[PDB]
Amino acid sequence: GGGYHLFNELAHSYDLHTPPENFQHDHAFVLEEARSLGTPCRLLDVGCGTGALLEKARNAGILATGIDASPKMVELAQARVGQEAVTLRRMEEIDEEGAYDLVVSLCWTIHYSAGRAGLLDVLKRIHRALRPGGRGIIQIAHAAHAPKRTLESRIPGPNGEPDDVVMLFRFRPAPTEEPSMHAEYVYACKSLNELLYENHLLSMTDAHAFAACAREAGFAQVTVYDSSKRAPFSAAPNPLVCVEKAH
Ligand SMILES: Nc1ncnc2c1ncn2[C@@H]1O[C@H](CSCC[C@H](N)C(=O)O)[C@@H](O)[C@H]1O
Repeated sequence: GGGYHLFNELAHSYDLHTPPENFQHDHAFVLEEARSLGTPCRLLDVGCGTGALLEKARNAGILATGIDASPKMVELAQARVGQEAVTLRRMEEIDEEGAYDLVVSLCWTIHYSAGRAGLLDVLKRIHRALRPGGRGIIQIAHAAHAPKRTLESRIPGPNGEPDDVVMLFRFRPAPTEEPSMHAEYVYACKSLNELLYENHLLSMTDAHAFAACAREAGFAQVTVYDSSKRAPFSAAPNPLVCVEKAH
């Protein structure tokens, strides 16, 4: 999961190519949910990347900690929020028992689980890691709503060279038994003579299939929002799944 080059050599570049509004709205949603859980709030960010959300959460008074399977992400996150709040650790290793009030997994981290069996294992570990009444926020990929185009992002190079850096990206459902998606990334920095291609296999990229899996993992309540706006799921390619553990 954390071994893909996108999250290692290109970890900092991953951040630069993520639209700012995407970060601001989803992070605000998380902080809103933390408030609705009371004070203090113990939060685990599963796949925290460079730790932007952990910073916002900790600045808001949340007892936020994170895990990521990428060594380069952990290093970047620890530089932002210190060493004790971030751990190199796979979501498949989660073994806490009731330690958190809110578990968050944004930006499709959960689909790096190995198939449905892997997803169910991780969701059950997340379920066990939450207190009774605790909640989870999982951002998923609904592959059937993926853009039907190869997308492109251009940004200036290390010394301001215009369009020196390009990413092309393609998301398509795979013809598999279980709903899954091939997420293809191409990275190029022309001035530095860098060219990377990489094909991420993402498992259970279907909002209805994911919700049913969340139920099977033990969550009493499961809600799918179209976005941080909290509208009902309709056409979003990256809806938000909110789950609650029974009392
Ligand atoms: N099995 C796994 N366990 C923990 N983290 C994983 C993982 N597989 C992939 N990841 C991590 O999940 C991230 C997916 S992209 C991260 C962006 C996301 N918006 C965020 O919260 O930061 C990467 O940092 C990658 O290293």
